[PDB]
Formats: sequence, C-alpha cells, structure tokens
Amino acid sequence: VASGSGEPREEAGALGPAWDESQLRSYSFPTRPIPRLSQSDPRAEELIENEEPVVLTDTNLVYPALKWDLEYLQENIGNGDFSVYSASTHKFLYYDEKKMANFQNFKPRSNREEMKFHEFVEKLQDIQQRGGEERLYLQQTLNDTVGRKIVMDFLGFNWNWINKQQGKRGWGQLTSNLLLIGMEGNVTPAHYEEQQNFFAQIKGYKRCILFPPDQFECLYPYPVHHPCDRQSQVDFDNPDYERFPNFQNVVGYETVVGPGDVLYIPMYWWHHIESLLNGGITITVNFWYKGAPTPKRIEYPLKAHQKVAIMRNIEKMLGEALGNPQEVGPLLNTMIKGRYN
Amino acid sequence: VASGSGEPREEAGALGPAWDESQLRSYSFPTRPIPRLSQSDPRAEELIENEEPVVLTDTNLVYPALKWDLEYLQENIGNGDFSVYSASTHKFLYYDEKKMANFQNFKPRSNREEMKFHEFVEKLQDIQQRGGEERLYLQQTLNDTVGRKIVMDFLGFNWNWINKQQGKRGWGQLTSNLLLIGMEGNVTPAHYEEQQNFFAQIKGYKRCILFPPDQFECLYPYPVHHPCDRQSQVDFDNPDYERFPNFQNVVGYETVVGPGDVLYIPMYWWHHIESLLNGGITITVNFWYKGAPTPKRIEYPLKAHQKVAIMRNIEKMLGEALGNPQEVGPLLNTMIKGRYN
Ligand SMILES: O=C(O)CCC(=O)C(=O)O
Ligand SMILES: O=C(O)CCC(=O)C(=O)O
Ligand SMILES: [Fe+2]
Ligand SMILES: [Fe+2]
Repeated sequence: VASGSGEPREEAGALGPAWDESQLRSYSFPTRPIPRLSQSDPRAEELIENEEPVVLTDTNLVYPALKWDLEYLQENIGNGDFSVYSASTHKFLYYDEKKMANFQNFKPRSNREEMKFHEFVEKLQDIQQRGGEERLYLQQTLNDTVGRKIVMDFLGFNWNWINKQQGKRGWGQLTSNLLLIGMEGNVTPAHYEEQQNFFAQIKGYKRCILFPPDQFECLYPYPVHHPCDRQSQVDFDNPDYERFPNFQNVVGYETVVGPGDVLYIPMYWWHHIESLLNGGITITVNFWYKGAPTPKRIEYPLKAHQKVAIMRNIEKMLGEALGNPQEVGPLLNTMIKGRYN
Repeated sequence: VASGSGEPREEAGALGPAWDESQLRSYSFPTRPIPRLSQSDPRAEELIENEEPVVLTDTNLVYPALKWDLEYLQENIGNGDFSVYSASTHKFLYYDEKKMANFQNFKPRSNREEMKFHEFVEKLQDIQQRGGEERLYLQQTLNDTVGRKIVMDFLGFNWNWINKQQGKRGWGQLTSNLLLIGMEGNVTPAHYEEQQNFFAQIKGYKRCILFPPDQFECLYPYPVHHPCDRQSQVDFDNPDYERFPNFQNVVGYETVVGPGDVLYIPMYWWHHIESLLNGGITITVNFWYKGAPTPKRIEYPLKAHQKVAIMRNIEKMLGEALGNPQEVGPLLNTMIKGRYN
C-alpha cells in the first residue's frame, strides 16, 4: 500500500505497457497511488470537493490537443515569443525574477530564453543531432497571438465540463493556461501553488508525486522573499537529513499521467513532476483557477492550507515592517529562541 | 567602568554612608552606573530626550511625600482597598490574571490579597513580631478614595516640572501612579513596560538595574499570552545558561535610589528592582505615561523598541488567527526550522 503508481497500464489494441518502472526515478520516501477514476464517478467529485487529488481518465478536457506534436505546433502556433527554460541537470529550479533584487547571493542554474517556436524545435534538434547533455523546457502561457488552428483546438477543449467544475467549487476566474513541453527526464522539483489546477496531459508520460499541505514541516520551502519561494529546499536526489530531518517522514501520493488524463492538483498541494526517462517529449496544458473566497467568516479548526497562508502573511508583513526581507530571519529567531522552542 | 552604583553616597550632616555594598545582592553580569544629575543639567534633558535612563536628584517631584511612613499613611490614606502581594521567596513574580485563563499549567507563587491599609501594617506587624520568613509587597494605584491629607500631599507634587516633561516629550496622558511599599530584600525581577516611567523614591533605598531594549535576546521574555508577559524567564539568582545562553552576554545600567531621587525608566527598558537588604521598608511612587505617538510615518533603521513592538504584534495576531495562544509556538517553529535558522 506503499504501491506507487501501480502496475503500469495496458494500451488499447494490445500495444503493451505504456511505460515501465525503470522509467521512474527512485527516491527515499514511500508513496501511495492517486486514484484514477471516471469523471462521472461520484467518488471523483468527492475528492475534488474535499480538495484531494484525483486523476480523471475521461474528461475530454483537451481532446483536440491530443494530435499536437512538434510538427503540428510549429506549423500552427504563430510567431509569438515562447519562454524556454534551460538547464545542465535534470532539475529545473524556477526563479521569480521580481524577487531576485533582494537576494544577490543568488545565481541561476536555469535561464529563461525568449525565442520563436521554430527556434525551440531547432535548439531541440541541434542537441539530439549531437548527443548533448543539455536540456530545455518550454513553458509559456497560451494567449491571443496563437495561430487560427490552435485557437480552434483551444475552443474545442471541454469548457462545459471544466466551467461546471469552476461553478460547483465556487472557484474564482481562470488565471492562465500554461503550455509545457519537456524533454524526457526533466524534473520540476517539489513546489506548491496557491491556485487550483487541472493538469491536462497531452503527449507522453509524466510521473506526478503530490504531498498534502500538512507536510509543510517535512518539505522546507524557501523563505517567502527568496526567488524560489514555494519550492522545497530539499534535493530529492540527495536529501540533506541534517538540515532537513523531517524529510525522513515525508509520505507522497503518486501517479503517472498520459494522453487524456487530467490530474486535479489542489491548491497548496506540493507537487513534483517528472517526464519519464526515455519516454520522449511530453506535452501538457494546465488550467489554473483562483480559488474560492475565504469564508466570511473563519471556522475552526483551521485547515493546513490556512496555516500555510498564515505563515506566508507573517513572513510578508515582517518583510515590510522591517524595511528589508533580509532581516526577517534574525527577527523570527530572536522571537523564538528560549521563548517558544 | 563595570563600576555599578559607585561608592555609596554620604548623607548630609556627616550621617555616614546611606548604605553599603553588603546590602546589594550579587549577580552574574556586569553593570555600569546610571548618571545622577541635576534636573537643570542639560545632560539630563539629553538623556530623557534620547530615552536613556537618568537619576534626577533635585526635582522635588514628590517633596510632600518624603514625610510619609507607615504611621502617617495608616492615619491618613483612608479606608479603600489595597492590593498586597505575598511571597515565600524574595522574588515577586507578577501574574496577569486576565491571561491565566489560557495557561492552566500555571500556579502562583505570589497571591494578590485585598485588604485595608491597617491590615497591611498589621500583617506586616505579626511577621516581624514573630520572625517569620514570609514577605509582602503593597502595590496599589493612588485614586480618589484617599484621605484629605494624602490628597494635599499629592497635589503638592511637582506637576509643573513633570507636566513640562510630558509636554517636551510629546507623551500621552498620565495613566497611573502606583504606590509601592516593600519589605527589605524584596525583588521585582526583570521586566519591561510599554509606558514611560518617572520612578520617584520616597522612603528607603532601592537598587535599580536596567537593560536596554536591544538586550531582548539576552533576557528571554515569556510568551506574550503567558501570564508573565514582559517579564524575563531568567532566574537572576540561578541562571540557566543551557536554556538562556545569551544571558551570559547581558550588560546592565545600575543605580541606587533614595528619598528624593527620581529615576527615569524609559519605555521598553528592562528593569530589575530590589529594596536593599536590612535597609528597612521602602516606599516609592511611580508615574506612568503613555508614550509619544508612533510617527506617521516610519523612518528606518528601526529602533530596538520598535522591533520589540513588532514581535509582540506578530505573537498577538498569530494568537488570534490560530484561535488559540497555545498553537503560537508550534507554528513559529514550523515557520523557522530549516527555513530561517
Ligand atoms: O509539468 C511540470 O513540470 C510543471 C507543472 C506544474 O508545476 C504545474 O502545472 O503547476
Ligand atoms: O518597585 C518595584 O519593585 C517595581 C517598580 C516597577 O516595576 C515600575 O515602577 O515599573
Ligand atoms: Fe506547479
Ligand atoms: Fe516596572
């Protein structure tokens, strides 16, 4: 019951296992599977209602994007600019650029490079043609600049289903759809979002490991003013148990998504996302929504995400009040040592 | 220059030393003297302006109370009720009774007993008449119930001088005058107030050891929701250097006040106050004032007292937001461990 993603699934038409376990990276912690359910299944509505993750196998959320692949996209996506992240390791740590002002003892290991889609397909082409070690990850918000066919594709997504979802959950407005295109083996390490997320897998296979918000103590997010806010400081490949002792208690929910699957990633759930090894390129489109309004007014006992939201707001104000985010830590220490520990 | 209170002072009319060093308790930390100045001395106005302590030797702030002693007071103070604190040790730790609700794993070592002045003089009389170990400390806000002569005494205090002080400093309104009557050897252990304080010594001799607000890290105040809020957790007689390691770095300002001296105790300065051993009873009246309005608006770098005020407000809100003061500590810990330490 520390199973993981379970035995792989059998493709339709006897096409053999979609993937196998040697495509999965190995970690220090155990996992239990996220349930794969039909969208008509009351249990799946239960999970989303309760803000627990679920993999919906038949939404058709992005049915028209299933034909997408690089040739189609290059052909049809337009000449807009695309954010492409670079890296020498498999782990793409994200940096918030606005936050980089107030941390100088920071340098990147992943640079954003703006480029046209064909330049991406191309940069992508040079690297394989020469066996390079390097890696790229395109991640760009879909918007109005995109070509006529992609727009027809987009309009054909299952808005009726996801709008009913937005409605039933009291969510706010859709903030963005991000288009993600990755190389095999790319990892987006563990982090959380403040939005609700339907994560709609289009091409290839991604393993998604989620941790609930009550595992905050085991995952050690960066300081809120740090550029890696909301990301774990823990290197999942080489965990430093002396700095991060509660990582030894972390327990995850795990699944592998393929073409057609939608993974509900609930607000504040940590997620770690890796494109299978030797699985080829992956494509995904996500759907971020604001999140229902905080109830006027509060009921106890608070949920884990609400305690998180509180920690963030304390860090933020202290940032403002002290005039400088760098003084947040010494102040907090002074506040607890010999007082609350 | 770790001098302390200096060589004792010589009473007028060759009456020999007012007190001597064997009347002073001994502690683990060093001290430098607080300056004793005349009220007309520009340097004394400098210190108060800068919120540094100073002992003013000639204010006449409470000239008419200098004749006070127990017989006079019993005779003249009326039949109102007087708060009298009790104790088996020399250290009178104060408890805030409103706060006792939310800490049950608390019992007192100092009970407030309401009683008439003559009952105090009397309880006081039984104990000496029989050589008891016990101790009392009367501490009661002067108010309208007091007898005609005490009121004449009070009206004769030097309002012209202290009102000019209130005015020059932009202080708010006088909140209370507390009347303190102690037995020789009584200690009010280290704590801070949020008000400004002119501490006006009337009978006997008190040693006052002050620490500036920037020594917060060395003095380990109780949690703000604890009943001993604003008091040091450190036992000055037996300091626990394992829980309170920064106590080994504490440095104090020290003085001995006698009849006629006024000690300015600035807002947020820690003070520890002991009535000299074998010095007899002490009498003091203080004058608490609100404190100038926080500037609209803030200028950096912040002063130590302002960082303190911030720590308090964080603890308070977290108290409110979590629904329970008991959860403040675990939350703060979760926030810093592996994150800010
Ligand atoms: O696919 C990825 O690697 C990133 C996905 C993600 O973090 C998200 O959709 O919130
Ligand atoms: O005289 C004492 O022991 C207490 C005085 C004091 O703490 C004050 O006036 O703020
Ligand atoms: Fe994410
Ligand atoms: Fe005090």
